[PDB]
Amino acid sequence: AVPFVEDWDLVQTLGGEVQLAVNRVTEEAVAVKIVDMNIKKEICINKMLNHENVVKFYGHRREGNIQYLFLEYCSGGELFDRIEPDIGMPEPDAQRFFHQLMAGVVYLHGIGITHRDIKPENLLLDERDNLKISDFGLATVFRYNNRERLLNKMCGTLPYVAPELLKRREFHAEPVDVWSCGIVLTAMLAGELPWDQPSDSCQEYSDWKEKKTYLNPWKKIDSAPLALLHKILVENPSARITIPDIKKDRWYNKPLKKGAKRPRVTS
Ligand SMILES: N#Cc1cnc(NC(=O)Nc2cc(-c3ccccc3)[nH]n2)cn1
Repeated sequence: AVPFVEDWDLVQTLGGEVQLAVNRVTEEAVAVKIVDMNIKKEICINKMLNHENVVKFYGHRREGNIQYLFLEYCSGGELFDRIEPDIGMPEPDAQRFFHQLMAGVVYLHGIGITHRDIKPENLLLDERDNLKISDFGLATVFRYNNRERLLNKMCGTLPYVAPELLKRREFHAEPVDVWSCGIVLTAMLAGELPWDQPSDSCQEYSDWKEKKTYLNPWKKIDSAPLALLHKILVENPSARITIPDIKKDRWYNKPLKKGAKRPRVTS
């Protein structure tokens, strides 16, 4: 209808490659994922998605052997850059980001999708610091026609992967995403990852199973969120807390965080 409304200028590299695109007419900002030929499954999964804590998918264009993915631009950047090394962030900010992460994950599991690579690099923030789950490149459908299929593929990032992925041939999808959410929560509250990987050979992982919480990173975390981490970072995935029970947790429901300060005057 309106000329040049389909034209986007690529103005900067955000993170294949991810570039910030600005509309020539409306000045609307979107993120364009350029993939030089996993991607067929990524587009298919992105077409199913519609939630306030999941990166929006606007559409895709194919120019020969190159795939263009038009995705939500999040001006707040990555959650990763809000974590101060060896410190973390204020507990009320981490609680709010954790609430929004749980809302995103509940939505994905509800439509039978597992992300499989939850980590602060894949959690983006909008202009109002709302968390958005990003990159469905490793995501897969674990429930179809109300039938659950057990996973067996090695996917993810070692410091965030659940121990069953390294020890068992097959495993349920949902406890794997719950575990990575617990590692994200640890990182937000301590500014450090507890272990290189969740194996008996890793001293830090053995110390946690022996409840040595007087050591780092656990010593930096208050007893209320630490009690929640004791229920998430459980080696047996069948005994691990589920998201309905995380929503009933005492720290999860603890009042800590004030709303965004809103302009006010006196007298
Ligand atoms: N896969 C994927 C993906 C990657 N990025 C997306 N959106 C986005 O806005 N990414 C982004 C934005 C920034 C950024 C960096 C510094 C300052 C402000 C924003 N980094 N990365 C959307 N989907």
